[PDB]
Amino acid sequence: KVFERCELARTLKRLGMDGYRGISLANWMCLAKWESGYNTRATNYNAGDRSTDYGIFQINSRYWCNDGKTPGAVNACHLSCSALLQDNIADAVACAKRVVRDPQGIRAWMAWRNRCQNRDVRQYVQGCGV
Repeated sequence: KVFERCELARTLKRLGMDGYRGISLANWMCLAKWESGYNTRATNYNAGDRSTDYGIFQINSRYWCNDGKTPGAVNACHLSCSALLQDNIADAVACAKRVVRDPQGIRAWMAWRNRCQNRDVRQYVQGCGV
């Protein structure tokens, strides 16, 4: 599914994302926006290293989930990458939380650094009632 801005913001807040490891809701919203456009079906193959990005946060199969086809990958979230493709984002959110429990935090996703870091991100949650 493709979430509408405010619908996603409320869902994320309900799932415990606001301030998780000090990351504001607007940062998660900015990330989800730039990673997939709020699309839980989004997939991206990386021909250069044979891994795929799955879901709304485009979590990588080489490190976070298992798709069985990625060369010498790991499964930190201990989830099938298929779970990262459900309309229900609870599993994806749980994985995004695991990802930020590492030292880098939300800096783990390079697009966040490029499109979100040190910017005014209030616009992603304005009017949403969050």
